[PDB]
Amino acid sequence: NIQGITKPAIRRLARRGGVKRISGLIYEETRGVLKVFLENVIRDAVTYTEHAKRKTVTAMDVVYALKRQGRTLYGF
Amino acid sequence: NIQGITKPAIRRLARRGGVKRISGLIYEETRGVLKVFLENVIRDAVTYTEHAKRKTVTAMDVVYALKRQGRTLYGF
Amino acid sequence: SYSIYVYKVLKQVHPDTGISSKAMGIMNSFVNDIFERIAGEASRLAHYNKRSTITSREIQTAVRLLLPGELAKHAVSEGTKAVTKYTS
Amino acid sequence: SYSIYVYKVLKQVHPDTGISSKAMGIMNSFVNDIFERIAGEASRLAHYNKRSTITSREIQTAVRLLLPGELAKHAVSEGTKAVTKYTS
Amino acid sequence: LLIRKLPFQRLVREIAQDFKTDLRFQSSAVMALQEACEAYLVGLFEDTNLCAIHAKRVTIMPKDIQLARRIRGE
Amino acid sequence: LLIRKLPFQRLVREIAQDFKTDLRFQSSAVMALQEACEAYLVGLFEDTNLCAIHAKRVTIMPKDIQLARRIRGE
Amino acid sequence: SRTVRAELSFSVSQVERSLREGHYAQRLSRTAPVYLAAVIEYLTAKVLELAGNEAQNSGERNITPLLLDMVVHNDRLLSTLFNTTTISQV
Amino acid sequence: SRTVRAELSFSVSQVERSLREGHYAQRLSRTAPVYLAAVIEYLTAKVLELAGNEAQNSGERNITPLLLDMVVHNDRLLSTLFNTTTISQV
DNA sequence: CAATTGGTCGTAGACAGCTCTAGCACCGCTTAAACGCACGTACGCGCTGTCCCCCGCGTTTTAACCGCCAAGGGGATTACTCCCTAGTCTCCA
DNA sequence: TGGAGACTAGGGAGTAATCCCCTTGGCGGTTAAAACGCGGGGGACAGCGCGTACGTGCGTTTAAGCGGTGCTAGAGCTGTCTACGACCAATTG
Repeated sequence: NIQGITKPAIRRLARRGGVKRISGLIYEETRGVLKVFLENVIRDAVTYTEHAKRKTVTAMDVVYALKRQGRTLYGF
Repeated sequence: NIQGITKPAIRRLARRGGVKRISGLIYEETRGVLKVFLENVIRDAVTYTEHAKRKTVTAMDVVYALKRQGRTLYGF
Repeated sequence: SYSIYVYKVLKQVHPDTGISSKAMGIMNSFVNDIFERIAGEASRLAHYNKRSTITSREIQTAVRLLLPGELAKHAVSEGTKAVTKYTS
Repeated sequence: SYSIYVYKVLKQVHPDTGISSKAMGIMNSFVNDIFERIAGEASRLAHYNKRSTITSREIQTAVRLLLPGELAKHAVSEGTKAVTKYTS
Repeated sequence: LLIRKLPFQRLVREIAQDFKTDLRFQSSAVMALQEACEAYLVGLFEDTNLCAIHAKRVTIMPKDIQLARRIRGE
Repeated sequence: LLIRKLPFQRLVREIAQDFKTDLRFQSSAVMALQEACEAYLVGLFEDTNLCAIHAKRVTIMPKDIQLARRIRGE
Repeated sequence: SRTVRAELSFSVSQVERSLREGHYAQRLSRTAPVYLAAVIEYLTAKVLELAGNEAQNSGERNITPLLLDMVVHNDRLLSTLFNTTTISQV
Repeated sequence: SRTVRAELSFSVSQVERSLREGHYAQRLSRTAPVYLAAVIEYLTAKVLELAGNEAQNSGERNITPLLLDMVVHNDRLLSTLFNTTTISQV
């Protein structure tokens, strides 16, 4: 489920983002933003895997899916 | 000069943007945003003209410069 | 270039409604743009797999990549039900 | 692919400072990315002018387009003062 | 990383199931997705904190994420 | 259009002078730049008005343009 | 002719000729330009279907660029394709 | 050898061989890969010059990916090139 | 076992020559649009106060992580070997 | 007056057949991390007030726009014509 993105993991992401205090409704909105981001990147990674006639989503399919959003990822 | 971008032309752009009331300091900031936007697009249009060994900046050099910013322009 | 076929599809979709002369240049720049975008995406997909031939499968993948959602599902369905009608 | 030359330039710029093994893969993906970006920009510039040969002038223009500002001025100056030292 | 790895792998393997059933993921594809998702969320909360300071507040609210995503174009 | 054409042509011909001296512009290049600049400024004031409503205000201020450009990545 | 034979409206041979003059690859496929002409035909017959629906919904006779700008930025069906486009209107 | 002859550190022949296997055009130029190898050489000798300056400024011995992530997002000289990049750090 | 250097061989791009759009320039007259007031009032901005509701500290509960060892699906490869795409003669508007 | 139908001669991909990584699946014992609950108090959020500062309406000033001449630069050709990059035979590490 999306519930695995727990309350203190979003709190740690906001503490690294520089947020001092978090409202009690950020937690379900951040999961809804993360789910949209994954539904936009995994769709392209699955498209590259189905185009490569594979069944295993490699890390270069994820790098290409992030490259198609202007989010180039170095190290794979 | 940048002063040709007058006070009521910025006011008409803000009225089309949906702004109801405008502070008295928007006028010099909007000219400083427009000058940065033109310094970013005209640099690429002049680069395409110097690459095409021309001296006349055509409208397709402007379309290519806007395409290099994710601002595709149809009709030229 | 592609302006002679935009009016030919418009005669099928709306045989009564006409089109202007600036709107024909807009639809012609739209067609030459979605053409040079789909073909560019299919050339990058032919390079990522180290192929040399752009088949219809790299076009179907570049349509899945470029067009979002229902537009990609209908463009793939129209390309598939045009290639199958072509081979028969 | 390009990892053998990253360490060779690093021996010139910092002969005392070493590099890790993940940072070599990061610099190798950086080099293969700015290569496949400059060459892609120079192929679009060779298509916009209907040429067929990528010369050094389409590389100088793709460097002016891709790199912003002072990085473009220094990359053009280094490419020019490497082609002139090459022809001599 | 800041998100736990096994619930993030369950999340990717329950999101990707809607696209193609019975897929396998490399062990580094999930870490590339988790690295990219935290590098997305921190960059999102850096503009949410700007939208919360802009209203003369400290607590971020869901309207700050909604403004930081509508201005960004999401 | 909303900006007057002759001061916008003077603005383009005084910005482009820093890049290459003694350039000429087509009559449709300046209209493409003016169409793109008003289509930029209206889309900028649509997010500035969102940043001004977000602070419970009506008047837009320069900090609203600065927030709408920092979130956008400018 | 393969366009009438495939019962399409765009010419396959001109899209193939533009793929050759674009040099997007070294060699095309047998049915790749038929698929590409059917997708571009679908997108044109989806945009102009809405421009012709809006010209008669508003009451206009021809299709102006104001109709294109109002449709493609409305109609969330294809408003996503034109998030970053600007119809010039001049 | 043209790399030592041009007094460069990257191999011109491998960048040219990667332009041939990328099929970016039909025919290259005589001096286009020398220019491209000198620009990529400049960018590598500008990023690793700063990674080697920061490893000795901090006091580190090797170069870790944390040094690359701290430099390329600092250093407004080349922070514009990496506005939309993410070093993975894993 | 690289990458290079002499020859050679088309052919693409350099390049004088020339037609003619079209961009730049100036003059004069409108008339809209900008510009400068002065006034009244919205509405930013500071303040004070009641009151959620978030943070911090304890327990206690969960499940992530680690270290094993299977087991089979499936990259990645090497080998042929057909079946395709690239070169060429006519119809039917 | 433009396709595109039968035939060639090859040469990327299809398609088996083969290792052998490596992904998925258990178990079991950790101990970190999440979950709950209590309480105190920072701080959204509402309400009020003073008072800048923006908008609207006026008269006056500017200039943009328009129409009409010129006039030369310089895009687009068209036709040569070299120098160029694509191919092939002996090497300092």
